[PDB]
Amino acid sequence: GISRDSRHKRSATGAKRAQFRKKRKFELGRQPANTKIGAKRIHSVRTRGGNKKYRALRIETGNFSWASEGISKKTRIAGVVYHPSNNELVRTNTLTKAAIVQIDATPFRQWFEAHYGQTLGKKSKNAERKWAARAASAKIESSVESQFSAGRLYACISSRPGQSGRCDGYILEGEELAFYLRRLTAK
Amino acid sequence: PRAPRTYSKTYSTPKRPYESSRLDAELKLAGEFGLKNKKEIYRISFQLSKIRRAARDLLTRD
Amino acid sequence: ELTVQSERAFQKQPHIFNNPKVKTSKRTKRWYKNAGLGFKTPKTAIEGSYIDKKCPFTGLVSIRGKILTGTVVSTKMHRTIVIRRAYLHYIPKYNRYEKRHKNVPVHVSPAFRVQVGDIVTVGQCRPISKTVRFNVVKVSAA
Amino acid sequence: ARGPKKHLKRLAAPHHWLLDKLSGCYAPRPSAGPHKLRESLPLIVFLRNRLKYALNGREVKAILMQRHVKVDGKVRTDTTYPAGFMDVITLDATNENFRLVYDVKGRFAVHRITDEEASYKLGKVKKVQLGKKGVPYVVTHDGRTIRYPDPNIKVNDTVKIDLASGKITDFIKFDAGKLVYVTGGRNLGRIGTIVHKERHDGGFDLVHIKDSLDNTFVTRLNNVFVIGEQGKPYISLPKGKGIKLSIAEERDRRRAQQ
RNA sequence: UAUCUGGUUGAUCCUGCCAGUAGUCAUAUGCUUGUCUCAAAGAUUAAGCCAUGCAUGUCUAAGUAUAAGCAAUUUAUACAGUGAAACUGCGAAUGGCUCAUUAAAUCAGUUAUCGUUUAUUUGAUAGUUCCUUUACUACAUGGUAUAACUGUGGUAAUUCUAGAGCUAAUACAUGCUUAAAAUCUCGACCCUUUGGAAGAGAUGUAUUUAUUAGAUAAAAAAUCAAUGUCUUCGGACUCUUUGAUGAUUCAUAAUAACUUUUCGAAUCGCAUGGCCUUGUGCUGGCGAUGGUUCAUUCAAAUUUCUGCCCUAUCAACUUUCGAUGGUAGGAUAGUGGCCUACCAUGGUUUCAACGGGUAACGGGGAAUAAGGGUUCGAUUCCGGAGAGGGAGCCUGAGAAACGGCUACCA
RNA sequence: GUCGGAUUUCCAACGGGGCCUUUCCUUCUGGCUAACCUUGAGCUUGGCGAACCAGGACUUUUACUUUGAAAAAAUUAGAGUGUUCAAAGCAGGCGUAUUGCUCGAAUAUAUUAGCAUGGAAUAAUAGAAUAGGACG
RNA sequence: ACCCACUCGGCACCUUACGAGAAAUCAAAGUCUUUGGGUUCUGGGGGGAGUAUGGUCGCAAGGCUGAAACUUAAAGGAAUUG
RNA sequence: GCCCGUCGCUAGUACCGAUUGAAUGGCUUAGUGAGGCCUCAGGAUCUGCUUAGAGAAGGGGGCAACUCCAUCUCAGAGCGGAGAAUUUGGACAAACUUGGUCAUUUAGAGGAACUAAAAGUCGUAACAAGGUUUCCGUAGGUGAACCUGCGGAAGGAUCAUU
RNA sequence: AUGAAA
Repeated sequence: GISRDSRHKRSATGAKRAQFRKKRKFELGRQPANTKIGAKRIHSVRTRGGNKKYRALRIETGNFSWASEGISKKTRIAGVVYHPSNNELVRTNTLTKAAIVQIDATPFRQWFEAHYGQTLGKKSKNAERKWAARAASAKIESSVESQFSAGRLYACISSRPGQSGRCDGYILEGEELAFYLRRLTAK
Repeated sequence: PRAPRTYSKTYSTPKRPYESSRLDAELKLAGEFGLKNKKEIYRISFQLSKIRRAARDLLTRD
Repeated sequence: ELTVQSERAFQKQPHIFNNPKVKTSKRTKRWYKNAGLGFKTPKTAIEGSYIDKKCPFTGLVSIRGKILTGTVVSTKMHRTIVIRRAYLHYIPKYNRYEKRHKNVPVHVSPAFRVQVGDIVTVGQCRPISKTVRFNVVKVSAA
Repeated sequence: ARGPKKHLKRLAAPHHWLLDKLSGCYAPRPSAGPHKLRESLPLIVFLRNRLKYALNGREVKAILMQRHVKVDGKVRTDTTYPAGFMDVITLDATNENFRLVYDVKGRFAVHRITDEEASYKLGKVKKVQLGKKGVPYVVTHDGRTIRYPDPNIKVNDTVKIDLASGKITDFIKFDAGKLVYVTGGRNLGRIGTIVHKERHDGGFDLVHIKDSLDNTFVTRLNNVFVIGEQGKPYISLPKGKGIKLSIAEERDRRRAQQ
């Protein structure tokens, strides 16, 4: 199996270490996950000490956070559009950490309507008081407003699905939002 | 596995073998004190040598 | 050191959510930590726009264990240097010494700007790389 | 070697059990417990090579299984259980109570005592933490884990416990001028009344300590064990009371007590 | 016990070697050998090959027994005594043998895990599991085999197994049953507009992500976006609370969700005790087993500083296709070129790198000595490696297992 | 001044701690306020922070050397012990031998390297000179 | 240009022997068992052998580095008397 | 007296050497590449649910056709669970073939040395001024020690010509 | 010019 030690590498001076041991189980590795989209399949693998490890594959839906509001909703995943590590992962549409993908934006949309009562894109006493109190905060910025107009919203995967069985992430906002749309539009 | 039994002799042969004075002295000792073995004589000399090294390296100190 | 976001990824401090909605004084936030053992977090590290998560002060790489002092001899690498530990190994038989050196490499933050000859002390942190384990905390030359 | 050790030879077993280098090439391995491997006295070597209440390990296991024996107010029917420091053992037969404490010669002593002095013990806190559900708690030097204690109890303190429950009778803080006991090093068994300490921030807090013959020394803060206040010990103490006289003075002592 | 002696000369003084002498847990051999005690013993060459026979199996009062096994319950109609075989649960990864590999590698002293796993023990620790949550559902408790066994048997042989008929569980797959408060949402309704609102769903534990708190060198002033506590609506404004660490995005708490759904006892032995609303009603002990988390303990894996024999008839080594670093990701139980994508060209060297040799495992130590030292250390103890050479992997907490499998080579 | 043990003023030496002689030998907040100028009649009410401590702070570098913590046993040296002596081993010894009593199983060594440590000779070691120099 | 006296650096000399060495001898070949001012290069009985091999330089002759197997009890230094 | 070399006999040790020499072990380019493991499919087989219409028994009801539900039966339909053989792609990579390279030994016609060995032949080079003073380096010559040329030294046979 | 071995 894939080793994880440095007894198989060269030393720092430029010296091939000798063959000293046989490979172990506490220096092993295993194959990548190559997690894809659609028809969720999760094989599990036994680890050191029981301690299960949900090897994600083919994951259709995942969790996504909006951090200024602290909320976290479930959504599908259109596909990855940018990955700093590899354009190969970009092409083959493989989810990993730090990965820039697009999501529906519709549960956030309808939740936004129910929570502030303020339109996007383009009655009862209690709900009216609620929206009137939460007003002066439906003024987020232009790029997210455009993305809610489009119905395809930029998120970053920040989980480790090959270690967790979870594509979890967060909507982009402000600074890194501008940075990543700059990287996409860079031509 | 059994912790090994210490063994150590209780005699020591002469450095220089054939000195007629030494040989006659230890023969004198064996034939007057009723001994069989220069081994035994060396043994007694070894005890004396042990205590003499101890005495020296103790009385060296203040 | 022209651009903090030089790399394709977005380098930042994890979990330090600078909220874009509120516009309060000091528009962007920065985590840090006192390393301990009587060291100082420099004002350049406080005011810095850089990230360098492998730094002991602003980053997340705890110093613990041995501490050493040496003079720098290489600077030609990216956020990494090599020092020289000139010392004298004793030989009992001849009852006298001999010069020896061990060129340990260490990691260096952007909080210090170091040219060759700058004497430096470090701290044992976790394995930064195949070659590196230590990280610098004070410099003692010009 | 591919897993936990299970056997233990003699000459890797510690010194202070005083196990003989003859009589079979294997030693009793302390099964896991509230104390370490080396600073622990198994009940097998206890009954078989301190009291001679039995002669063979079969007999000692017979005793432990028929339950004439009980530690900390519980039977503890294992032949190789760790009887560690400060600990209590109770024998219905003879109505005796032995205590496992140290002696100044660096050995596990045999402290004959009564039932209430068994019913309480002492335990140094090893650390303090906050458990789940916002429950502050502490943990001692004998694997005992205790909940909702006093905030005055901080690290290096000692607690005195009921032994019918895990609750507290009282506690003793760490500060300058308290009676102590040493556990680790050449000073094994000393009793030496803290005079001051020193930090060396980064590891190895050290403490300056002296016994009542004016004789001073320095010890590590994880090797010490505080037993109370000056004068009165909170328990009864073994022969010597931690003095470590010279070899010649002890020679004269026994030759006067021939 | 800081010792010398014989030998080049016709003789003498020297350098200089030879030989002598003493020792060795240093072996072999010869010749001889009466006794007591203690005891090394196929290491050196061949880690060369092995016939045969043993070396790990295992149960209590207490996981499963209709043995068509054996005594007898007669205190027991279901057994309730003992008990092969078999299912189950543990262990077989310790021990034992050798020293082949290996020259910054093992190892020795000395550090760290604020960078991780940890069965077993030991101390604490699961009022919150009815999911159109009102009939959707037994909780004095639910379903399915399958072994053993019965018999049919098939191969020359195998700890070979098929076919058919049963039956068990701490085996599998499932599964409800106990408080009180406290905030969010809705939100009936009054409608008030200072705005008041009945009633309903959530909250245990665990995983994953995001956020906040997790603290505190020193004292006063000007207002309000809208008074916020209660009002003399002149404003008195106090009250405030957070542990440890050398030091943390620590321990820990709370918001918002995720889970194909983790754990929250359908287990077992003794003794049988009390309340009467006189019901197999309600309550009750001493235990064993298992179980989520935390801590402990036996460990484990990486890791800081220093140290190794001979070689320059080895002076440059490493980097194609990882060598040195950085960023991101995968993998890991975890850091980290451990591996991949992109980028910078580095890293080691006469203070002997790199390559070669070694009748080289390292050490605690052994022989031997005034001092300095030299030689040896396979070998009882500590840590490593291996099971004929290599590679791979299941079960498991723990193996790259070999008295376990798979292939190739001999 | 005990009948060869131990004491005082001890003259002197021997090494140690402190003050001054141009000799700051880091000081700001503090509580101890300390040594308290604080004194009540001869034992009273109020001095300058390290002598205890948390910190802000400059802490220019080593080599050296002292002391300490720590270095698994066995081995080595070495205490006691009649295994019949001895090699050994860690046992044994004493009773009214019926209840039993009881000292032991010491101590030493532990290289280099690592941690703390008092010192400041020795050996190097940078300092403020077309003063970006310190107290301010 | 000579003479006298002094001086520093040289090539050396005559005599002693406090000192050294095995001795011849030596102003260092002294200040070394009363063993240490700093550093470099070389030797470890005689031969085999400055051979064989491997690099390296040279047109060549040859040079620099440079062993082993094997053999032997002496070879060698300085002096004394013949 | 002592001694040198060639030549001759006996025995040994090592070197050069045709043989694209031979072996042993390690590293390894290239090619083939088992075997498991991971992932894309595969689907025998077994098995739970939902209906699903009828050949027609049984009883309950117009008691006569007819009607209600269970029933031995079989398609047919989906809703699923487990699921071996086989299989794509990947990484780990044994083993074999071919080269290269590094070390450790080894065969060999013959050639040229060295050493040892009681009495072999040819001369007499050296030690005295050794009978041409010896030796050092270099070159040529010749059976052999050796001679000669050019320079150098005293270890010379001279420490010496006012 | 040479002069056998102990």
